[PDB]
Amino acid sequence: HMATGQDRVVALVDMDCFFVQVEQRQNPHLRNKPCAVVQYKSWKGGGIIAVSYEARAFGVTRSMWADDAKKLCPDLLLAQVRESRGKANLTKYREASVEVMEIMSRFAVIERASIDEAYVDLTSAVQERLQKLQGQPISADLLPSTYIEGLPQGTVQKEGMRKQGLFQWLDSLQIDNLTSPDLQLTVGAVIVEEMRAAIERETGFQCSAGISHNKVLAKLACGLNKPNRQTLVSHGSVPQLFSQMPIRKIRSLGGKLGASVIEILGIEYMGELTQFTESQLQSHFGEKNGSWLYAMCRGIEHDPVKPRQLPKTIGCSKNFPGKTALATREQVQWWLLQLAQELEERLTKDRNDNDRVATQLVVSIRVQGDKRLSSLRRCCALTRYDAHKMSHDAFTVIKNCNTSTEWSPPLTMLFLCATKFSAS
DNA sequence: ATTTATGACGT
DNA sequence: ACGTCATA
Repeated sequence: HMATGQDRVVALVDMDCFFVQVEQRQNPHLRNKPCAVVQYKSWKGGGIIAVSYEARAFGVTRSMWADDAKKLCPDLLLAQVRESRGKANLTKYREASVEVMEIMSRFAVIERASIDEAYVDLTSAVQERLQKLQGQPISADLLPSTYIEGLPQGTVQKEGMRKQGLFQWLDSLQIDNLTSPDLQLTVGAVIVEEMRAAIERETGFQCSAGISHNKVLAKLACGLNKPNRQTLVSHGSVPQLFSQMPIRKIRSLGGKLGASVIEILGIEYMGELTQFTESQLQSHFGEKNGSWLYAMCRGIEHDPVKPRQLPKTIGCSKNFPGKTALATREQVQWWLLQLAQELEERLTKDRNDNDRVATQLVVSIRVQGDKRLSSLRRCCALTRYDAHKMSHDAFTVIKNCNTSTEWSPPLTMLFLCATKFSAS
C-alpha cells in the first residue's frame, strides 16, 4: 500500500549555457571556443552571465567580472548583451527561448521554468509510444546520448561507461528484471532524445536533460551529465544517489530552509532524512515542508508540470550600485521612463503575440544601505500600454518614500513588473 | 557593484 | 496587499 511516486514521467530540459549558444549561432567566430556573455563593459569589463563549457574549464563562472575572467582565460571571447535606453536588453534571448519552447510543445506538455529551462510532462506521450511499439526491444541506438544513473555496476573512456550502463539497463528491461515504471522512463528518454534532436536540427541549440518520475528528480538528473547529454534517474536509483547527495543540491533546499534542515537535524545528505518520522519533520519545518521532505527523501514529489509556455510576468529593472545610486528627482523620473518604455514595447508585442493584457503594474525599489533585494513594493492599475503614464504612475506610488527636487536616501534599484494577465 | 530577470509562499 | 524565499 506504500506509494512509490512512480505515476508520471517528467523531464527537465536545460539549454546548455544558453545566452552563449545564441551568440555563437549568430557569430560563427565564437563557436567551439572559450566564450562568455557579458553585460555592461565599462565597470571591470562587465559582468559575465553565461559561460561556454570550454571557458568553464578555465574556471570562468557567471557573476564574475570580465576583467577577472580574462585573468583565468586570456583567450576568452566575449559577446555583449544588447543595451537599449541605458540598460541591458534581453530580447534576443527571449526570442531564441521562444524558438525552442515551440519545438518542445510538439512533443509533450511544457512548463516554462526560466528563459533556459522547461519541465516536460511525458506521461501521455510515453503511453502512446508504448502502444505503437509493443513487445519490440528498445535498441541502445534509440538512446545515443542517454546515461542511466547508477550504472554500470559490477572502460577508462566515458563513452564506454555510458554504453555499458545503458546495456545493463536495457538487458534487464528485455529480461523482465526491471519494473513497468522503468520501461516508462526508458520510453520517456527515447522521446527526449527525439525532442533534443529536433531542437538542435531546427535551431542549432544543444541541451541537457534529466528524465525521472517528478520535477525534483528530473532537475537533479539533468545536472548529472552535461553538456549535450541526458540522464535517466529511476526510482530504484534513489537510495544510492541520495546517500551521498548534499541536501543543498535538491531543488528548493539550496537556501535557508536547506541550511536549517542541516543545522537542526545534524545531517548532510538527502538520504539521511529517511530516518525521521513525518511528524518529526513537520515539527521542525512546518506542516508543508515536513510532509514534502518526508516524501522527497524517498524520491517522491507531486508538484505538477504546469501547462504554461509563457511567462506569468513581464518586468524590467536596473540596479544603480555605489556612486550610481539615484539621488535626484529628475533622475529617478528619467529611469522610470526608460524602464516604462522597454516595458511598453514588450507588453505591446506580448498582446499581439499571445492574446492577453496585463492589468497590474508593480513598482519595486531598493534604497541605499538595505540588504534585502526589495526595500518596498507598491502596485497600481495598469490601464494603458503607455510609457509616460506608466512611468508617472510608478513615480506617484513611490514618491512618498523620499525623505526630501532632491532624492534621499538614494535609490539602488528600480523595478517595473507587469502582472495579472487577462485574455484579450 | 557579482544583473536581470523569474515563480512561489506566508501572513 | 506586501514581504520573503529560491533559482540562473
